[PDB]
Amino acid sequence: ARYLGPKLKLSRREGTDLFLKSGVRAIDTKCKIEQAPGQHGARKPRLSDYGVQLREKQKVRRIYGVLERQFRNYYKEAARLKGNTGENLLALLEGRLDNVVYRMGFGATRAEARQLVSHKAIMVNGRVVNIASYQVSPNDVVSIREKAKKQSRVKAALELAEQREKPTWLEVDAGKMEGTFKRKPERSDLSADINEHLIVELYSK
Amino acid sequence: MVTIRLARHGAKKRPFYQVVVADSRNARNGRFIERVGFFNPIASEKEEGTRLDLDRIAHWVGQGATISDRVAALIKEVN
Amino acid sequence: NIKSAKKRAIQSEKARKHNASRRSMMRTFIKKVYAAIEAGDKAAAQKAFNEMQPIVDRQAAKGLIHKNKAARHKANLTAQINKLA
Amino acid sequence: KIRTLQGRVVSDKMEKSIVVAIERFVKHPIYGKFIKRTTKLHVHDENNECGIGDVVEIRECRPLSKTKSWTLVRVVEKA
RNA sequence: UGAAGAGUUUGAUCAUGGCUCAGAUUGAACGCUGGCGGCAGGCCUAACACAUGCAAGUCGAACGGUAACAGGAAGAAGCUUGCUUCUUUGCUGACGAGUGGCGGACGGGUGAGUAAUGUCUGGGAAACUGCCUGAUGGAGGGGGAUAACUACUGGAAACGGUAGCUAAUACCGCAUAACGUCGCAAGACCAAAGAGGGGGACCUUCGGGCCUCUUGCCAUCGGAUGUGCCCAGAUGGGAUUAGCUAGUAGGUGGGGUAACGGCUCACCUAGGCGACGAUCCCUAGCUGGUCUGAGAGGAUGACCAGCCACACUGGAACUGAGACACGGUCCAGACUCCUACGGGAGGCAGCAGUGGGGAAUAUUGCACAAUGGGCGCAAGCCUGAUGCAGCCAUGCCGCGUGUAUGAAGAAGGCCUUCGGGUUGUAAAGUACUUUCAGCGGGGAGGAAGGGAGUAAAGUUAAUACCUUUGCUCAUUGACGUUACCCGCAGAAGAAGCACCGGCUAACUCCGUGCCAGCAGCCGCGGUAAUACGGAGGGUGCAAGCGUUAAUCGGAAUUACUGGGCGUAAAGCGCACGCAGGCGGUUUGUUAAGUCAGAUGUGAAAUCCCCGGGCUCAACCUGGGAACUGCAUCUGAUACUGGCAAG
Ligand SMILES: [Mg+2]
Repeated sequence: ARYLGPKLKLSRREGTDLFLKSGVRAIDTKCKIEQAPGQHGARKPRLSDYGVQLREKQKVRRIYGVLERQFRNYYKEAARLKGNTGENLLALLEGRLDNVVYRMGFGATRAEARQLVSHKAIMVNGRVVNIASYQVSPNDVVSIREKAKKQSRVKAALELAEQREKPTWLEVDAGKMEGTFKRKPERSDLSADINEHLIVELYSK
Repeated sequence: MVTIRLARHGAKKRPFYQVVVADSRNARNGRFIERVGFFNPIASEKEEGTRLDLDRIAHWVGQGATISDRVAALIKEVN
Repeated sequence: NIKSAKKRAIQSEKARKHNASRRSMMRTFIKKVYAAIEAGDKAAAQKAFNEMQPIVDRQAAKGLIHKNKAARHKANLTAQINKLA
Repeated sequence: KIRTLQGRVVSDKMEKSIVVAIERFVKHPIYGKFIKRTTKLHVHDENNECGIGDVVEIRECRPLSKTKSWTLVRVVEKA
């Protein structure tokens, strides 16, 4: 129940790079960004009105790996909760287990950390969790269990996202097995390109 | 012939009863004069797995309601 | 159909004959009191009424037919015989 | 004493029995309008002490006849 | 804390309107594809007919009992000279049948009937209440039999009739009499039972009184709880159904039910209901709530929960605290079954199954271990209600079918303007991890009770017994070769399905040429089809996806919040008017309309907000708010409304 076969050609559809393959030279076109969505590759994408809403719903679904049954539950939960419908929807995305394990250093990509969630490795607050939507509450430690502390790839991950921005709303020990979901990630410390207007106005009918 | 038996609103293999001051001949769990108290055999330090408001049983004993076995467990399984 | 009702159902036939036969014995001492009211008599209307007053409650407390239907016959029969003579 | 339901007399062609209508307002339940609605219920009275067209005070009582379970208390209006 | 639209009449356009589409949802079936697990679901059609198993039994602590079992006694004995072969013994545990007691009137299953006192809300009195409970008081003595059985006789079975014999808490008398019934009083009348446990004394035909405890049994008054009854409001369509009704409507009377009663029978009165929709035919079980809608409003009543109605089809009742009685009786038939032809048995709208009509809806499952029920002094019995397991993607919420790196941008496929391009970092090859399934081993809780012992201030013989409290051991699960944790392989078992002209996110080529075909509307095909058929590539969704059927939404397209009518469907040809709806102008006043305040009450469960628990979520859940409601007291007089005055 996720998108398997190719990965970067989907970024060639959605314009800018989605962090599916990162850290190496594939930032600058190891797949020719904007040149080949498909057979009819570098073409004329004469856009529409419904499209610029429909691209955004499959932008942030595909940045995290969430299908359509699950992403609507995050939407319908983002109405009953107090505040902005859009901003709570990004808050409910950032509190996701896989999204935290990625940008708390662990793993090369989110799909790897998802597999590192699903292979019994991660441990939240002293508790084993192998479900990729355990939605983390603030002041909780992340932790890798003992029998998979150093296997191959853990130590080479932190260095790549350390050239990336150190986010405000989390604390992290680069030494070992210690994190803190600090407080609510605001709109300012988002990736700032995602337009929350174009999802709230999509599902509303 | 009024009784103080327990209902059953649980899941599958996860029982969670209700302390039910009801009639004898009526349903398995479908009818009660009133309801006060509840129960759980899944406590294991969840919270209080029993909370009864014992005065209302002390009311309905004064009417004459004959009491049942697993509540008769609880009145000494509470102090 | 086949059950343990034959203990109960045949007993309901035992309590059909035995009971209803004693009902006419009650109704016999009903009739002659109403006959005496119809007769115009007053003294013998006191006789069978005072005769039937144990006969009422002997089959009203425990026996055939109960629960103050028999016990209100003591009201309306007494209310008529005082209005006659 | 219940509310001492005020009413009128519609017709008396019966033997110690009358017919009473009762003025009554209501919100109409979907449109929001006040329709003056009236009912019609038989009322026991012995003396024929109210005439056709009066204004009558009524309480309930034991159900005497068929179709009639209201005794008169007093009359506040002549014909 | 909430509200989106677009396509098609015409050569074009502004309006009017329909038809169709994007959404959300189902007890769903069918097509194709299909790996797991949790929760809930599964004859909606013939309420038509049912093979076969099962779905109501219990108390020996009511009774004679002794036919079966088991312990013994006694005697005969396997003599096996003390290990056990039998019979007497109802001697006892214990118990088949029959008397007797209570319960089978609940739990269940169905929605055929019922447009209504059936349901739903808020009020009322004219009565009962088996079992549980409060207090007071009572609780003497006799008698008649009889199945069962015995011996006999009828019938083919089913079954039938006799005499013998004994019991009771079976029943029939009889003594006794209120705070009880009748009665104004005075009066009169009515009831019953033992049973175990244990022994202190004495007595004893050694049966037992005797003493004590437990516990029934009787009468009355309460308290609950359940059920009968009444009142008013609210509850489907059709006025191409407008008149209906005599036991009808009312009153004295008798008679009648537990109770008021036209509930019945004679008599008098002549009524009763109806446009605020009676009778009528058609259709339908009703509510809490589910679905949808921002809301009002709209269709729904399967599941769990409330309440009635019905047991093959029509009837009538018996018992009973309670039934007009689902696994009881009688009267008929009807099918159906059986017969020596004379006769007897039958009722799946119980769970599981067959026939059959069917688009289609499952197993001739396991256990009394849970929580509830019945019977009991308990033990225990019994329970196709419940607790569980198989069946089926029917639905919901997870979850995996690998992640890095990687181009020479590979062979390959089609496109190709033969410059190339694309699939495509995709694959290959190097790295790396085993969730789940495979396979291996240990492994929570749902279990408290019960039974056994042993202690205590119990009350009595002060230590007997029993009742209560605390302690000790042994314990007691269908599910279940459980949930969960742990061990080892090896990328290893695990990806479909529709669309690609417009609405509507995604395009190019071969084949066919108004033929084959598509399609929800607009429409496409008559030699270059971005629409038919095929191939690469793309899109959306995912263990499912499409199609059909079905309800609301878009529909301001039945509009109260939210429409219109001079020409777009639509102002009766026109008049006075009855019942209906609606008030100039000032004061007084009442308090129904309405506002306010509380107090009742709106069953719990869903919806909603903070909070707990399953490794999260569905789901289970603590408390709140809300249930927009109706009825009552207190208050308010500005509007409105009845009375009074202008
Ligand atoms: Mg256990």
